Amino acid sequence: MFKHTRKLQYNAKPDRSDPIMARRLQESLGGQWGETTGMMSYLSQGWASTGAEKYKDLLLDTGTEEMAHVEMISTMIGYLLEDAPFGPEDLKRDPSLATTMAGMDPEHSLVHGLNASLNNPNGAAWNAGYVTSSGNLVADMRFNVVRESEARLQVSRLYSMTEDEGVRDMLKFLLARETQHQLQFMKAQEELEEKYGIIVPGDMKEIEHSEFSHVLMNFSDGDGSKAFEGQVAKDGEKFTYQENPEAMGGIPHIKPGDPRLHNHQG
Amino acid sequence: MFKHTRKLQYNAKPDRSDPIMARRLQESLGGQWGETTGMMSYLSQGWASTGAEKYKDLLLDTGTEEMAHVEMISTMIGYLLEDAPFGPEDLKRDPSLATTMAGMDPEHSLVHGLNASLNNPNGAAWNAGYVTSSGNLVADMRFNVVRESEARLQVSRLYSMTEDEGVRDMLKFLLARETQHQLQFMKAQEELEEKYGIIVPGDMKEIEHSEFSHVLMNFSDGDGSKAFEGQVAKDGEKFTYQENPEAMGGIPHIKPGDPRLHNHQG
Amino acid sequence: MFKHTRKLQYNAKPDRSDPIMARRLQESLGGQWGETTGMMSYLSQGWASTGAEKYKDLLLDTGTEEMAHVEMISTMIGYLLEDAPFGPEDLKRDPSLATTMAGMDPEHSLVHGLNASLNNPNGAAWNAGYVTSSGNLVADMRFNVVRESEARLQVSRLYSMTEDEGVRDMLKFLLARETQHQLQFMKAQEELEEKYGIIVPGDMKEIEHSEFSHVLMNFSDGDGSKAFEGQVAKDGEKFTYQENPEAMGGIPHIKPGDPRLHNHQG
Amino acid sequence: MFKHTRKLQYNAKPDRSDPIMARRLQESLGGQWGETTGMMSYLSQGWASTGAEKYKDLLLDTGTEEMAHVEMISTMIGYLLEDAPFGPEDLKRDPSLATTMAGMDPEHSLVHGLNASLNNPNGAAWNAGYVTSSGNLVADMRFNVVRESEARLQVSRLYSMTEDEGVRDMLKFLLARETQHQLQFMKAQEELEEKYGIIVPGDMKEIEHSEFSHVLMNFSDGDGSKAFEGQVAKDGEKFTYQENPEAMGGIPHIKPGDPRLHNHQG
Amino acid sequence: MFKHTRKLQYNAKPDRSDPIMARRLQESLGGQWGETTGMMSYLSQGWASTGAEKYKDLLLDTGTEEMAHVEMISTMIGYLLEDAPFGPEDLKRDPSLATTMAGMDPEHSLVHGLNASLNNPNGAAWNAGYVTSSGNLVADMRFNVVRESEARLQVSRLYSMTEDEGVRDMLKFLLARETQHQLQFMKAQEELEEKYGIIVPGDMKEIEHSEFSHVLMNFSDGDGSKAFEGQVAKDGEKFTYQENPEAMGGIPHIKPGDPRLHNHQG
Amino acid sequence: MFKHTRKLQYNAKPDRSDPIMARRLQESLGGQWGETTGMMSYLSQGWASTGAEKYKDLLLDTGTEEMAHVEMISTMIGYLLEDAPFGPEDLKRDPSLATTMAGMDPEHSLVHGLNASLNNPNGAAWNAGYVTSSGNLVADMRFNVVRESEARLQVSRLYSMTEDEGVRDMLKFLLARETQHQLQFMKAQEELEEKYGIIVPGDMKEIEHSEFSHVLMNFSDGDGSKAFEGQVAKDGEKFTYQENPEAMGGIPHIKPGDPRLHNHQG
Ligand SMILES: [Ca+2]
Ligand SMILES: [Ca+2]
Ligand SMILES: [Ca+2]
Ligand SMILES: [Ca+2]
Ligand SMILES: [Ca+2]
Ligand SMILES: [Ca+2]
Ligand SMILES: [Mn+3]
Ligand SMILES: [Mn+3]
Ligand SMILES: [Mn+3]
Ligand SMILES: [Mn+3]
Ligand SMILES: [Mn+3]
Ligand SMILES: [Mn+3]
Ligand SMILES: [Mn+3]
Ligand SMILES: [Mn+3]
Ligand SMILES: [Mn+3]
Ligand SMILES: [Mn+3]
Ligand SMILES: [Mn+3]
Ligand SMILES: [Mn+3]
Ligand SMILES: [O-]
Ligand SMILES: [O-]
Ligand SMILES: [O-]
Ligand SMILES: [O-]
Ligand SMILES: [O-]
Ligand SMILES: [O-]
Ligand SMILES: [O-]
Ligand SMILES: [O-]
Ligand SMILES: [O-]
Ligand SMILES: [O-]
Ligand SMILES: [O-]
Ligand SMILES: [O-]
Ligand SMILES: [O-]
Ligand SMILES: [O-]
Ligand SMILES: [O-]
Ligand SMILES: [O-]
Ligand SMILES: [O-]
Ligand SMILES: [O-]
Repeated sequence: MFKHTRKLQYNAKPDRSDPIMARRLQESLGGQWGETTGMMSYLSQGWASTGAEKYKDLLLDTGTEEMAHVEMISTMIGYLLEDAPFGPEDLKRDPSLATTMAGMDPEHSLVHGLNASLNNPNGAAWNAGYVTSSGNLVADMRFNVVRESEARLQVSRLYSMTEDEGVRDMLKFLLARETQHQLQFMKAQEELEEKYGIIVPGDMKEIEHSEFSHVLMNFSDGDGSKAFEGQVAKDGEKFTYQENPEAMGGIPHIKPGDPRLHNHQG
Repeated sequence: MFKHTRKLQYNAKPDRSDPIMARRLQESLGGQWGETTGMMSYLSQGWASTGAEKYKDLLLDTGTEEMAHVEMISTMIGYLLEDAPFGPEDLKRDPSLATTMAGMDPEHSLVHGLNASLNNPNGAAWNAGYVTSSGNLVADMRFNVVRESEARLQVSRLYSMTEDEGVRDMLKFLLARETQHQLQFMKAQEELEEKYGIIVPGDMKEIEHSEFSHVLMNFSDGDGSKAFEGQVAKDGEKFTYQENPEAMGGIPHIKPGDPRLHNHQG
Repeated sequence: MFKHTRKLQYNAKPDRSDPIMARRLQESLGGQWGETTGMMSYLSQGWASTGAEKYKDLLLDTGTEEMAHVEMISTMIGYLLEDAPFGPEDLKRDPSLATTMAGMDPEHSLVHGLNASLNNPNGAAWNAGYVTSSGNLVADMRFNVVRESEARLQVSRLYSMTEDEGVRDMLKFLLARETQHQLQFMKAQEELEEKYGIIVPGDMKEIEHSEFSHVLMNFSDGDGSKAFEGQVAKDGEKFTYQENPEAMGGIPHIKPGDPRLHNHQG
Repeated sequence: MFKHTRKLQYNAKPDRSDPIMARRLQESLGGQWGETTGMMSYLSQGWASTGAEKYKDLLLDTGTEEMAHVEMISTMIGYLLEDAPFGPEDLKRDPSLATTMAGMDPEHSLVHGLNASLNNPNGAAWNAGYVTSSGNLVADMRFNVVRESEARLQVSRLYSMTEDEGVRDMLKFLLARETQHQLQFMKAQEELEEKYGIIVPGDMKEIEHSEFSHVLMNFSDGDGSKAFEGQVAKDGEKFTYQENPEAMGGIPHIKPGDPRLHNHQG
Repeated sequence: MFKHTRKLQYNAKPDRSDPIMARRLQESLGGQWGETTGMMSYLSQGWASTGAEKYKDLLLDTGTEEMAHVEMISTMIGYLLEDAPFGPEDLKRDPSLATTMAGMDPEHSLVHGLNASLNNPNGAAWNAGYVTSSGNLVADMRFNVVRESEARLQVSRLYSMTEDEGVRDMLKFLLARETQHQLQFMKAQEELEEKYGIIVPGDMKEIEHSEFSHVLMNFSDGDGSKAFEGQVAKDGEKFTYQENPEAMGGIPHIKPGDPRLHNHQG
Repeated sequence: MFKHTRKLQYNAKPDRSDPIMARRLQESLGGQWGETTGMMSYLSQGWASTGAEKYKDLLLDTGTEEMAHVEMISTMIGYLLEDAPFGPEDLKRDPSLATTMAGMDPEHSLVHGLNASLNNPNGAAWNAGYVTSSGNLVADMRFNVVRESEARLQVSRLYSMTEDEGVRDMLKFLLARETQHQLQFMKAQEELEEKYGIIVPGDMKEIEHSEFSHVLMNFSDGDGSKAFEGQVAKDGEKFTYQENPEAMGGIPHIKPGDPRLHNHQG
């Protein structure tokens, strides 16, 4: 179960309003790699785990922390939309506001009354297709590292899209929390690989066709990938290289369907 | 530009038909972590790169290979649907087929004439929300490792959902190529991390609030995560632990909106 | 069965063109709470009803009227897009059109030839996930009241986003029809609540855990909700208040999955 | 900010496993009117409010409670999927499992390792298009009443779809919480309506075309809606009835587009 | 404006209930090429037309007709769901219904009270991404012919998925209307091609690079398309054939982006 | 299987950057009727065909060509985004860039590092709901003609949305390839109609209710469509016309559902 305090985890107040920045920050709230994706993925994985408490608790700690980041971004967006222009009266007040209006999300005013949405900057709704929880923590720890990496890259870009010290203060905190999240998930990942294997899942080595398991196949005519030839892979074996990959499966000959289907194909 | 040969990369013909397995394999064709997601992500990333040829070509080689995997899975699905039941005639010939029909995707017969769709097993259309190409290859190589990890996990599970030796032969080839892909991407990732830093992006360490960058925060009441306290993180610094994270940002108080919005909130 | 007349229900011509207003009005056509949502929801509910003709006919009457509103908004959008700027040649005649072009939906010209789409202002397609028809009219009449309330609020907001008297004339008519629809739906709601009960569905009181049915649980640390304590609910019973809600379900321990799943969780 | 305890709010363990019921319960977790829609709507509205603490705190109390319900449902799905059949070895052990297997979501095993997804029973991803937060609490409290009414209707149906006492125990608690949530939201609604008006928004009465505000228009030829004629609406004015609604807006003719659009329409 | 009559355009009552057929028929209501797609596309195009009344009226006639088909299919689904099984009590009456239950859409009972949804058989919501209205009727008439062709193909398939004479009677009516719709749209299509040209749009012949306009390029290694060489196209010119298409565009080299983006690509 | 060459099929380099045109070109990449739709539709149909090699090979040839067009568009967008403004430093250097920035897709910079997305200009993700492969090539060849028609119309419009000769050079090539694709698909369609019939599917004529197959029904009150009366349809029979379509199916009366559903409808 959860409990809430009205106090934010860290400052989320800008020095000045900026409805364009509000739109950009929707990425961190409702976007593919944003805080809702983290919260929902880590909590889902945390609830699904039946294994080591060390990782299960780490996931519940972090998914709960991400709810605090969702709260911060939502709040920051609301502050950034204060006094945003949305009608002729604003333009009569100041005609330069037409370009600001042109760059805003029309729904921030019309649908949400100058409050945050749960969409990305282009109005695309956040959706559970962005969430991963597979039951396998070697795979999902790798996902959690990527989640924090794409997120931290976006936060770093956002840092250069504003000169507001209040906004940057919040971003500086999130950058740091994302550094910690990348590190802790890499540690868990490393511990899990040591236990189960560097290849996911680590118990299928005997089953796969080993003959194709370490060959770089050159399907494009560039020469760059040839530099991997002869390098030792993480599992201790070297890569070989095939300049001209061959088709080994033959030409398919699927049986025509039942006439009740009317599959008229010539 | 691309060129095509009708010959498959590797065998994709089952020993017998199985429309239930056909529906499961739709995961690998139109699902979140399936081969289409691979093909579109790697090609997009490769086209976007202005960097070292070694990684750009690796992406284009692999994206092109995943197109061959898409073709194989589509082909396998078509074979698996040969003679599938879809109407009263079929139940007339064999009433047991009713439980088979109940587990099939009704659109396989009705919309596609017993051929593959580009949806997952539940009819959800594949979509670009599953693709990642961010411009930063340290982050995107981590994504690519995850893409092949989740995929190989699913293929490993598919292997246990059939006893068809023809189906398994194809799966054993995919497992091996996914091993190679996981390895090559891990290699690329390690080289980029060496060049740019283990935290993504690597050039923001002076900007983040350092004080919070290595603190594990205990938001859930289990003690499992305390085990990380004092461990050395991949960047050479130790993790500290905070048993009681504090709310540091205060209580928000945003300004009420203009009356033209009619934000009646008591 | 339906029949159509080319004449519109009410005026839908603006005094002047305005492609920015055309984009906003997309919300009333293809948005979450727009006219298509009302049309599809009320017709579905009316077709589903096997009950009192009073409500079934009210639903078909209103659903049919909303089709007229869809027609009117589609028409208004077309008039508002007359002579809209979309390329260099327009800028040459009037270079002040650059900001207008920047705030337009690029698809209005490119995809639709300066005609309405069935998307919202951000290009998000209208979809059936916005529709509700549950088989229970006590619940669905509450939904219908909400549909008209959110719609009338957006129309009220649109009223302040233009000074065009022709646009406003149409909005004034819509406001009035939405007043009527809110009222007719509240009347039907009221009657049904009187027949079946105020809690939906009204025949489960003996089944629920009554001990928890009138307790306000304080999950967030603000004190505002305490004001409800001791007030009389709509069912005649008073609210009680719990300042410190308790976790009564214990800690879950679900069984680890079959090894064939490769759920490696440490 | 939020904190979490591993203890569930209320019991969420079934007496026996049942993967078909697990699939139905996905409706309460990832469905249109499910607990996720509840959690996200109330928290969004709560963070958005700048109004009375009485309602802001209520929204945050309830949004936070709904996160516990999400946690319970996810856990219950987990228990219900224990030992679920997913491959040929299971059918060899017990042939009768084939129909169970046919009615399951194939992704529960293949993608999630026999854990919950954030999809509905048909694999459709939960998405933010289900959420409402408009800035107007008279409208949004009406939405909140509907959200709890549709949810409680669904939980009531689920009660008749199982005979498991452990499952029913959880449903009996949810029923009771949905009773309190419907009531408290109705209470808040009534207070807001007294302050602002029964029509949303309450301040447009002098703007709308009053002549059409209380007329029931008969667009379908059934006779049932005439029963409203002469009844007093909630605002104290009687409904009038129009048996033959008139088209007052004429026939629109919009101007053909510029030749550069190639709008060839004969 | 529209008017409704409770009478259906044609019979839509099955001889017996069949909830599996109900689910299949969801394709005709909420699917990609179903009647809602026809209805919204033809009405959108008809409202957009500024051209000849012959086509504009045809579109409005047919779009209106399609609403009658939507109503018929919704009604049919309702009848087919009469007495459908959804709980243990049903299995107590007739254990053989377990398979029927496994094949049903779980939401028909749970969400809709055994009534139609606006989704396809797999629960995917109908959406406006299925609709086309471009402003060019040479293009859109071709789309309309396709719409009716895919629909009639699906109806033909449904015909073989039931032996219920009542259901087939309805299907026989739809096949005929779809024959008429295909013919009328092909006739309008032919007339518009005569006026504007067979290539869409017809006024760009002098602009395109004519050298590549009649060349069949052989990108896959089969010899089948060589049969087109020397055949005469519908514009009177013969197809030529290139066995080895050449890459004429060079190797792209885009400029590395600004460091503020952190595009670390090695 | 596929192979790739770094060389583009044709020139894809603009003379100058233009982030607004970049946004418009996303329609051709990730939009409903764009090159991705073509690629996936033709490959899917090609893989599904079990009929004549002439058509199967044609589909695979063209599907493979469309991948080159995807590559060209992705490349052209990357060049058009070179040096695009995204933050305050840009505006400090040149304040006139504000209107450009206002019209851009915010995700081009923030998510993709000034590279292409797989979304349309409005950020709506490309999805498989755009693709058709039905198993019947008479219907699907009609689809393919439409796909190239809508695409070519959009390309023709883009031509008028820029004065850049480099961009225009690319569009001139696409226009020609789309002329060829329209023609080749119309040729195949014609051959298939000649073999199977002009109505799709061609083998259901004795089943449909013939009485209704050639009747134009006047559902909207315009007189335009009467002009089709007596004209000869493509199947050699004349159209009749019905000025007042009659409702022949009566008034539906479906049975009230089981009480366990709580369908309270009055
Ligand atoms: Ca290569
Ligand atoms: Ca903890
Ligand atoms: Ca409180
Ligand atoms: Ca009526
Ligand atoms: Ca060929
Ligand atoms: Ca007419
Ligand atoms: Mn975070
Ligand atoms: Mn984080
Ligand atoms: Mn692969
Ligand atoms: Mn791979
Ligand atoms: Mn209306
Ligand atoms: Mn209304
Ligand atoms: Mn709840
Ligand atoms: Mn609740
Ligand atoms: Mn029809
Ligand atoms: Mn039709
Ligand atoms: Mn092309
Ligand atoms: Mn083409
Ligand atoms: O995060
Ligand atoms: O974060
Ligand atoms: O974070
Ligand atoms: O693969
Ligand atoms: O692969
Ligand atoms: O792969
Ligand atoms: O309205
Ligand atoms: O309305
Ligand atoms: O409305
Ligand atoms: O609940
Ligand atoms: O609840
Ligand atoms: O709830
Ligand atoms: O039809
Ligand atoms: O039709
Ligand atoms: O149709
Ligand atoms: O093209
Ligand atoms: O093309
Ligand atoms: O194309």
